[PDB]
Formats: sequence, C-alpha cells, structure tokens
Amino acid sequence: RIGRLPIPVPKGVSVEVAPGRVKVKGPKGELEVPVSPEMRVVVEEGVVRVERPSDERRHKSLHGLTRTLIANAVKGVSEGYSKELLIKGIGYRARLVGRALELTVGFSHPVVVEPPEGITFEVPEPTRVRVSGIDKQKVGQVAANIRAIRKPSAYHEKGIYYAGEPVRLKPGK
Amino acid sequence: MKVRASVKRICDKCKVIRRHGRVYVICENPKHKQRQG
Amino acid sequence: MKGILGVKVGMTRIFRDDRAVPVTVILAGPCPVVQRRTPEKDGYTAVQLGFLPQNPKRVNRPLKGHFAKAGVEPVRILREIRDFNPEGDTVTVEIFKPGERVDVTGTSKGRGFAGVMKRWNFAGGPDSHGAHKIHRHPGSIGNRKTPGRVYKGKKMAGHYGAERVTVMNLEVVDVIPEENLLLVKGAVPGPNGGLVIVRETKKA
Amino acid sequence: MKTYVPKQVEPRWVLIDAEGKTLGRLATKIATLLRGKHRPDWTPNVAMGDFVVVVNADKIRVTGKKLEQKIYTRYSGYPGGLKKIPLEKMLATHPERVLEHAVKGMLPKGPLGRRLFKRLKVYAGPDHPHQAQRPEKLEV
RNA sequence: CGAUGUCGGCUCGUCGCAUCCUGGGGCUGAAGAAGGUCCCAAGGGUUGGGCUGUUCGCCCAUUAAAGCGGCACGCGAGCUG
RNA sequence: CGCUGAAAGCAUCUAAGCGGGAAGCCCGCCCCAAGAUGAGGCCUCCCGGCAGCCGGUAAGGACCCGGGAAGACCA
Ligand SMILES: [Zn+2]
Repeated sequence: RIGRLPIPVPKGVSVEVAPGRVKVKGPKGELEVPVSPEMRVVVEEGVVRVERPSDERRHKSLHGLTRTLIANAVKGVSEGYSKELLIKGIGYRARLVGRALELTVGFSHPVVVEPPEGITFEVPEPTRVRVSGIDKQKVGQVAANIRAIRKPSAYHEKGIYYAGEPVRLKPGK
Repeated sequence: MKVRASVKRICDKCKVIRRHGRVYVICENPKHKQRQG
Repeated sequence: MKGILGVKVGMTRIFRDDRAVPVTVILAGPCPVVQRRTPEKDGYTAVQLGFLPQNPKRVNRPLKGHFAKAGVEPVRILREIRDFNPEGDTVTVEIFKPGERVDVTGTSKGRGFAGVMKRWNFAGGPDSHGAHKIHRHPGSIGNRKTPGRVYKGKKMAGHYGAERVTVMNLEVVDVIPEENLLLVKGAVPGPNGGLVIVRETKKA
Repeated sequence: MKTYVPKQVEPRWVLIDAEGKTLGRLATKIATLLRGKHRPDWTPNVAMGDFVVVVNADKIRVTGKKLEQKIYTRYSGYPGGLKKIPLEKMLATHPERVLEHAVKGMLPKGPLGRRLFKRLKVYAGPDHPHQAQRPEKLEV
C-alpha cells in the first residue's frame, strides 16, 4: 500500500538528487531517473522516500510512480535486471554472436538482435536466452522486441515465450 | 476488437480501461476485446 | 556526387553479349572546374564546369575576369555540379566507368505551342458520328457553377518540352577515354548537339 | 483645438526574448508594441510603432497538446493543395515562421498592417544581427 | 418563367470515404490456404465487349479489383442528339 | 501491439516516460521557383559638371543583320 512506502538505499548506491531527476550509481552501474519536481525526494541514507505535496489524484499517481520507479532504478544500478525467454517451435533457437544475438525462428533467414547500451544477451542454450541489464523497463523493451519477433502461436507452442508466460493456445484441426 | 458505442463487461474478467481517451473492454477472451467507437 | 558536362552527339545501338543495346553517344569531357561552390563561400558544395571552350574575342570582361580568378581558358558554357568536389581540376569521362548507373539532365526538344493531345495525351474527340469542329479539343475543362472556375494546373496547350529534363538510372554502356565519349544505354533528352549534364544516379 | 498629431519619430528598437513566454500572450504584447499603441502620440493612419526583434523563437512555449493539435495549414490553389502542418514540425523547421504567423494573425490588415509586419524581425535562437540598431531589451 | 438547356453517351477531370484491390491491424466457429467480420487507411488503380437511347441491369471474358457517391442527378458559349 | 508504471498494495500500453508500428503524412526522386516586394547568395567587370542634377560614359546592352530540333509574336 505505494508512494507511502520507503525506498531502501543499500549501498554501494549513490542516490544523487538533482532538480526533477535523480542520479543513482550502484555497484552494478549507474543511471538517472528524471522525476516530477512536484514530488520531494526524501534522501535518507539506507532508505530514501518521496513526499507527495498534496493528495490529488495527480499526486498519489505521481507519488507512487516516482517512488516505485526510482526504487526500480536503485535496484537497477545495484542489481540490474533479467528477463528470460523460452524460445519454442521446432528447430527454433538462437545463438549469441559477439554482442549481437542471432535468432532463427523459422523465416527465409536468421534474425540478429543488437544489444543497446547495459544490455547483454545471455544464451543459456539456443532454446533459452537471457537479456539482462541495469534497466527495469529497457530489459522488457529489448526482450519485448525479442518476443515481438516470433510471437507465440495460437495453435502450437511455437514462438518466443517469456519465462513464466502462461502458454494458452487454442485447439486446431 | 469489437468496436461499438455501448462497450460493456461480458465476463467478470472483462476489465475496463480508459486508454488514450477511449474506453477499452480488455479481458482474457480476445472475443471480449472491445473498443468503444 | 560525381557528374560531368556533356553534349548529345547522337544515338546508336551496339552489340554487347549478342544484344543490340541501343545507346546515346555523349561527348562529355574534358570539363575544367572554374569555381568550387563551398559552404563557407556559398552555403553548399558544388563546382562550376566550363564546356565547350569559347572564342576569347567573344567574351565579356566580367566572364573574362571570372576565368582570371580561375585559370581556365575562356569557355562557352558553364554549369554547376551540385555536391561534387573533384580533386582534379578538369573532370573527364574517367570519373565514370562502363556499367555504372547515371542520371542525365537535358532540355527536351522544344515542341512549341503544343496541342493538348500531344502535350497531355488527351483523347480528343471522335473523327465521325457528327463531331463538330472539335476533333482535338479537350472537351469539358471544369464543372458548372460549383465551383465555377478552373483549377490550377489544368492540363492545356502550351510549350511541351524545351525544358530541363532528367532521365534517371541510365547505365554507362562504355566510356571512351581518348575521345571523351561516353556510352549510355537508352535515350537522352534533348537534340543532337544539345548540351546535357551527366550525373551519377541517385538510385540505390 | 484640433487633436494633436505627432511629427515623424525615429522608431525605437526593442529586443524581446521569445524564450519561456506563451505563444499567444507573447505574440499579443509583440503586436501591441508593434502598433505603437504604447505611445501617447499614437495615431492609427501611420505606422509609428516600434521596430521589434526577437530571439529564441524556438524557445517559445505553448499550452496543452497544441504541439501537435495545432495545424498551420496553407493552400496552393491546386486541387487537394491543402497542406496541413502540425505545430511540432513547424517548430522543427520554421519556428520564426511560427511567431510570424501568430503575430501576423493579430495585426490589423491593409498595407499599413503589412508594413507593420515588415517592422518585425524574428530570429530563432539567441542571436540577431541588429546590435548596430541598439536593440533595447524590454521584458514583458 | 424580359430563359438557370433537362436524360444518355464522349472529353476532361476534381473531391468525399460510408474502402472494391492494393498497405496495416483485431477477432474468429483463424490448423495452412482461402475465408468472415471489424478497425486504420483515399497514394494509385479500379478492364475490354454483347444487349438496350438509356443510366441501371443481365451476360461474355478477364482482373487485384472490376467501389459507392459529389461536383447544377459535373461537364452543350466543350461534342453529340 | 507494446515495455516501465502509479493513481488503485494487485494489475493497468498512460496518467509521468519510452518503443514499434501502414501503398497512409513529411522528407527523400524529378521539375518550377528570389515579384520569396522577405525581391536571396557567390563569382567576375566599370569608374566628371549644375539623397539630388546633368554629361557623355565603363562594364554591359539594345536596335540591325545570318540564323536555330528556340518560336505564333515576342521570348
Ligand atoms: Zn471478458
């Protein structure tokens, strides 16, 4: 229950507040969160918080978003994130090529993906792939594009699946 | 995406959103996916 | 972007690979640059090419001084190749190579006050069944009281041709170094002897 | 006792920051200074309003979704020749022409009005070539 | 009503989108293909012929398709009659 | 169609934000175009007497003439 919540700041994480933006430099790396100036950043060592100036809908909204968002950021520079994908479909798989990730999921050609900056493509197997990095949204963004490449199949388990993505396919012939 | 003016819940799982100035009947059933218009 | 001045000497087909590939023959070089359009000086990139040479006793003092600031002999025609900084001081056909794609810009043959059929391929009118004196008119040219005028750009009689025209994606069939002749497949705008500009094609 | 008419007066240059100010409001005050209706010697039938130069026209600001929902359109006279231009693109290309359009929408028409529009000079960005004219800065 | 020439065809088009095809997509009683429907989409195209004054329609053969309409049921100081 | 995500513990493509995404729009291709009176820019050439005024002038141009896949004339 969420802007109410306090955001712990387990070092080594340098929560640097700027006007309308924070700069958090954790062990895993660094980033900056641009933030609404209307919301205060309660910069306390160990746990930082946010104080919504009123309780309008915009301020509970921006309060929860700012709090949970910056918490995601510090958890980013402090731990980074991961989002796996269980590539399915017979003969469908991938393999990292340096930084760029080759993926072949049944086209007239393979498909290569380039990690943007931190973004790494872990290839546990050709069938499963990890995409990790400090960013929480960006992992879901690049991995999002990955699943967008070969979406799930409605009639067969043949498509790029998220880890934990519940496989619901309808019957066919 | 059923388009209509009187978008409404169909099942209890029919969740409603005002996404980008429009009202969407989003649910698990793709048949239940409705766009008010 | 490579280009060269040239003149349409004529057309002819030749035989490469058992194909009578028709080409236009084009006396292009040599083209001496006279002034390089630089962004600091002119706000963009280009050069200024003299082709063909002109009688010294047929040139005005302004142009003469323009070739004194340059170093070239007085030359009849002078044009600009946009976005082309030739290292050399006289561009020739060597900049191109047979098989390279080019686009040619020339002035098509001036057809005078062209009729509407020849100018826009209007069907005109029938030759019989009572067509009264209208065998080549455009028929109606608008609408009634709404809007009750003539739109801009309505196709009508006028000068068909005699205009800067560019055919594109032509192929360099062959270059002729000793002659400054160039061979391009297909036809080129303009009459024989009419000046033209040969340019690398913008396609891809 | 006829009403007083002033003699010809040298127009006093005026610099105005386009930055940070609202489009419509700023254009309003710009038009006001342009008319010379800040001067007690004002007279309608003569353009004696002041020359005006503006900088950072790009730095103008506009309320709401007007970045895109405001479409500066034009008309070529040709069928289907209605060229709609959103406000964003018009900023990327010709913000100075944005302010030109907005203030020109507020000037009185007629040849006096056109000469008045000549009397205005926009410059997107912070600079302008009128230091010789002594552009008096004037906050609004 | 001291005149606003009336159907049809021809020429020339321009425009709307309530889109026929082409572009994109959603759902499917979508296995694939072909589909149905709906949404976004007006850039371009949207055939030749037989019948009939006809528009319309039927038919022939095709097409990706053979759109519906507005423009004085567009267009005679442009034609025809 | 999304990712992140509060309001609203959850979830939410949206509210902050970001992405993809069409023969569609803009540009990109071609042509016109500084009467763009906002008349743009670059190069080169020319240099007296009664804001002016006159003078022949310089550069230059025009008329004229031989023409021309340029053309009704003009251009
Ligand atoms: Zn439902």
